[PDB]
Parts: sequence; structure tokens; C-alpha cells
Amino acid sequence: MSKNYHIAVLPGDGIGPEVMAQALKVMDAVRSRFDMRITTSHYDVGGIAIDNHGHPLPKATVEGCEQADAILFGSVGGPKWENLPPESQPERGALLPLRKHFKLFSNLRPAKLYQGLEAFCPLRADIAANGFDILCVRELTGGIYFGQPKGREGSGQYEKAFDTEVYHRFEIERIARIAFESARKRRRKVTSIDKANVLQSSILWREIVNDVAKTYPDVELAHMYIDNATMQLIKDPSQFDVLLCSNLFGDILSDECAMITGSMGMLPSASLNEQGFGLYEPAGGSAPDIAGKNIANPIAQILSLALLLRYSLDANDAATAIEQAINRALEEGVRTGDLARGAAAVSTDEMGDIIARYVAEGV
Amino acid sequence: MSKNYHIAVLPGDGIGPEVMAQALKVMDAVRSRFDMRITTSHYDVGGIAIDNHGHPLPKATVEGCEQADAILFGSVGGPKWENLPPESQPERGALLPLRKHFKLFSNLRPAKLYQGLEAFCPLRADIAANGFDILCVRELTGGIYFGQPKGREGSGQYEKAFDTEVYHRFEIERIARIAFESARKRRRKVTSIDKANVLQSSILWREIVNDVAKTYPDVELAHMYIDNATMQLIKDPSQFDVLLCSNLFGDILSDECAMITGSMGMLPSASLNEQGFGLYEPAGGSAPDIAGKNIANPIAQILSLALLLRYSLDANDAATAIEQAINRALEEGVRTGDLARGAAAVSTDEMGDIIARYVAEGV
Ligand SMILES: [Mn+2]
Ligand SMILES: [Mn+2]
Repeated sequence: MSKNYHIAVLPGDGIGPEVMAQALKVMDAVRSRFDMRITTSHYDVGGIAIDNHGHPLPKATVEGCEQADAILFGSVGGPKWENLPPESQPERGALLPLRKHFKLFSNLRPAKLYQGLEAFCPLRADIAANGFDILCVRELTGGIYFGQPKGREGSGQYEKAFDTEVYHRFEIERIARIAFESARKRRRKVTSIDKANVLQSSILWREIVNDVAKTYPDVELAHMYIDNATMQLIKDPSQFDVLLCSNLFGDILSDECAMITGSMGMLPSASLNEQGFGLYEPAGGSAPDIAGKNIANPIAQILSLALLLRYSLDANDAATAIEQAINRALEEGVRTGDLARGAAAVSTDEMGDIIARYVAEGV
Repeated sequence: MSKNYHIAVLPGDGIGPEVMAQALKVMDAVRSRFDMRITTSHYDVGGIAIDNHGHPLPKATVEGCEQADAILFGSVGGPKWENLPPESQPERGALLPLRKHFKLFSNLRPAKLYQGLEAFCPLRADIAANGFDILCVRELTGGIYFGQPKGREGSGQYEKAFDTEVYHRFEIERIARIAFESARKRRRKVTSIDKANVLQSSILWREIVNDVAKTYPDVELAHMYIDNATMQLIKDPSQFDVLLCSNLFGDILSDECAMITGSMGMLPSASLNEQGFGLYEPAGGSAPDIAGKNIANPIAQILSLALLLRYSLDANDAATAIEQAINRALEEGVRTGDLARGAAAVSTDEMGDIIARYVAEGV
């Protein structure tokens, strides 16, 4: 008994279409198992949109997303457009405007080292064997990415350009809550990242996070400078549970968290507004190197469909089945090339066929 | 040459006087072997200045530095002064005003994995085995840490605090030239780090660095976004030669570079103004926990003397002789207790003995 949900599917560039095809395989297994009514439409975004429409975010694409319950997004960008004005580049001219337009203030990126994939972790084996499991909560619609004033002025030696790391109380209140709520579902520890020794905006950030913390006396709260956090994710990632970050600090540390897993092809991303509409994608980029070679790990994309089902379509049931289907395959020792490091790997397609199959197979 | 160089020596707190003694011991070996006239005057700074003068940056100290060709600086801080207001504590009250007073716009932090010390690198062994050797150049007196406007205003949920990432053409050019000139003496590669897909200040930064590059056509220039650079330093640090960074981005990445060596006791730091006057110090802090115990690694301080000789006293030969002596000591299995245990390590004053003699014996 379903509502006939709708998903705008934006595959994008590079490995985007390849891994998206696998997620739609899985989505079809979810439809015809959980008897959900799911309707989709495909739209161009990024470099493909630039190719067909001259713009990375077509109005028709934004309108398609508007008409949907959530956006399942691949990846955008590539060397074929890494030559355009920033305002005209696929990565920024699409993503930043989608975030602002749909008010997706909340970015959730879970990064854990999967047991038995320690070999691929780029950290020392003893650090890797200790393990880590982190959720990076990034503020997505404010701070320096969007702050005003922002521009360039003058000429000569005093020509200048400027951006403004500005936060309002409400912006820190709402992202801080997401962090603490997420912590309750995990290991009840939040580490808020700022630069409060110098930044006025960090001093307010720290203050408002301390105020929210009073609602969560069961959660251990720590504050840590961005420059220390960058070191500690290398030195001892096991110390973090939930990372709470600004837009810019989160951009840096969330990608650092992805790198230290050694398995970015398994990492999903959710960007959420207050109404529960979201944009769900792999944590990695379009990977033009292997694009079109049926090599790419579809797991990040499929896991982001799971987040979509859980957070946007009130279907934790289908979300958890998908995650289950992915652990079984990995239990069995199924690997794409990135986690076989080449030898004995399955293709994007078979990995996607297998996961879709295990979902519909119930177990 | 002219001779009669003068250095202001500011040992500071904790391990600072300890490791400074060994830098001064090596400096006498440099005096003899290179027939250099280097006179010193010592001054209180940090905790010891608070003890003796009531505040961390006495005027006699600043004047003594003004009267010198360079500043050889130890480290400052410790638990004895942690009960003071933050702004009154040794490092905040001393290091920042000195940089500002002396317009020390450039920060150079060399980070290499020494042969023999790979075991301490926190990256996976086969990554550590590849090695790396990086100089991070960090704009030190500008950007968001000092930019205006900066403040906090308003009330309720729309109360806001803000900092401004602002750079002028003159700031960008002078720090870019330092990086190009440094790369010319290394492996002729500058990677300028920015966020030009999003920031207006980064767009100007990238534009001006491209102009400056035209003056150094014998040095390769690449650009990389800050969030990629954080990942790449973990994935493959061997790819970098010279990093050219804003204050914020260089702050973060020089600490990450320091972390990936796994041995901070080896790491020196130079902070230079446009006249070649500089403050030279270890990358690491005052290590109160081992202070006075004659175990602190003096190699950071000694290599910061080597940088003082190279950048302020026109004494590259002397600098290179100190560096060679350290390579020699390491090759003979000589280690301090941060690099080995028990009888496989030597004390601070024995390491200094060994380094000074290898310099004296070099010629
Ligand atoms: Mn990013
Ligand atoms: Mn720092």
C-alpha cells in the first residue's frame, strides 16, 4: 500500500550513469518486494546538461526535482568542462544552486572502515586494525560558500577579493540538533569543529553548540580546531563518533573521512531540508579515469538510495533490506575492482545484479 | 662578506631552553668551520617573560629582536600559565604580535619522511615506503584570521557573527614569489591550494598566481582545491613539491604534513618578511610533559638554525652542512627517544654533541 512516490534521477557524468543504472536495478527490486509505488524521471545535470542545453542546471531539471519526493543524484563533472567559468562549471553551477534552492542545510556523510577492508585503508595497519566509524554532519547552506558580501573590488596593488564566513544563530541551532540527534543513535559523542581561537563566527558556533548540548546531557561533547582535526583523523580516527562542522570545515574533513576509509566507492551522502526532502548521492566524484569501463563500485550509489528510502520515503524497511543485501555480498567476498584491488573483482553490472537479486530474494 | 651577524635568541619555556642549547652548540661549530661572526643576545619570551616581567612579550625583547638580523625562537607555554586569560597566555601574547610587528608574511614549513624513520609515519607502510618531501608555504599575516569586517551583531535567531576571507593583490604576489623561488631550488613544482570553484578570494588568488608564474617559466604550476589536497596528502604525498597556500589553507595543510611525517621533533619553521629578516623555531610546541628531562629531540630547533643561516644570513653552505650532519647522524643509527627506545636512543645533549661534531668534522 504505497503513495506512488516520485524520484528525480540525475545520473550526471562519468561513472554516474553506470552506478545509477545499478541503483535503479535495486529500486526495481524494492518496488516489487515491498510493493512500493515508485515513479522516476531522468534529467540532465552537469556536463551532460552543458552538452545538451548549454547550462549545467536546466530549469526543466530544477522543475523536475521540485515535482519529486527526493533526488537520486550520481556525479557531475569532468575534464571536458574543466575549462569553463566557475559559474559555468558542472560541479558548482549545479550543486551549490540545488542545495540553496531546496534549502538542504543538512549534509550527512557516514564513513566507516569495513572489517576486512583494512588493506585499502591508507593509514598504518595498526591504526587501521583499531578501526573507525564516523558520521560527518556538515552545514550545507550558509557560511562562506553563500555569505555576503562576496566579490572583487579595485585594481593595482590594493585590488582585492573577499568572501564572508557569516552564520546566524538559527543556522547553527538547526545543524547542531542534527548532530546531537544522530549521536544518540550512534555512540553518543559529538566533536564540534571550529576555529574559535580567532574566528568570531566560530566563537558564536561554539556558544550555540554548547547551548544545544544542554538538551543532550547523555552525549559527550568536545570542541576541536580544524587544524587539529585534520591531524587527528590520521593519528587516531577511532576517537570520533559524530563530527559537527561548518560548510567549509565540513567540506574538508568529510572528504578526509572518505579518504581514510580507503573505500570511497562504498560511501553515501544525504543532503536534507527541514521537510525531509533530500538529495542522495555517492560521496565520491565522476571518476573519469574508469568512466564507462564497467569497473566503478555501485555500492555508494545503492547505499544512497537506501538513505533516500529511509529519510525521504519513510521506508526504513526497504533501506535496511538494501544494506543487508550489500553486507551479504561482501560477506560472500564479492568485490568490485577497487576493493579487490583488481584481481577476482566483479563488474559494476554484476555487483548491481547481485545486490538487486539479494534484495528481491528477501535474503 | 661583511660578517658580524647578530641573532636574538628567545628560548622560551619547557623544552625550548633545552633544544635551544643544542642549536647554539651547533652554531658554534658553524662559527668555527665557516669563519662566521655570529653574536647573540638572549631575551625572555612567553611564560618566563610573564614570570620575570609580568607579560609574555616585554619591550626589551621586541627591541632586541629589532636590533638583530634574525630571531632564533624556541617554544613557549605550559601549565604554569594556563590559569591566565587566554589572551594573556605565552604563545598568543608573544608569537602573534611578533609576526605582526615584523610583518612576517611568509611561513615555510619543510616536511620530509627521513630514511630510517618510516616506521613512525602514520600512513600505510607501502605509502610511507614511497617517501615524500614537501615544503608548505603559508601566507601568514592575512586572510580570514585578520580580515575585516569581523564581529558579532543582532539579537534572537538572526544574531550573527562573521569573519572575512579577504586578500589583496600585493599579499598574493609576495607569497606566490616565495613559493616559486623555493620550488626553483627544489624540484620545480608549485601546487597552489585554493577553493576557486566557490570562493571569490580564491578566484583572484588563482588568477594572480597564474600571472606570477609567467615570471618563473622554469617552475611548473598546478592548482588543487583544499578538500582534494587534504585527501591527496594521505593518499600520495610523494606527488607534492611546494604547496602555496592562504593562511587558513596553509595552517591546515602544514599541520597535516607534520602529522604524516609522524615525527614533529624533526620539523623546523621559518617565518620571513620582505627584507629577509625571519623568526625561526621548531614546528612543535614546548612539550611540558618532558621539559627539563634532557630527552627532547633537538633536531627541529637545529634545522631551524639551518633555515636561519640559509634565509637570513646568506649562509646556504652552513645550512647545508647542518642538514648533512643530521643525515649522517641518522645513517649511523643515532636517534632521540621520540625515534627509538631505551639504549637505542640518546639524550638531547648527546644528539647535539653528535651533530655539532659531524659539522666540525665535515670541514
Ligand atoms: Mn568536497
Ligand atoms: Mn595550526
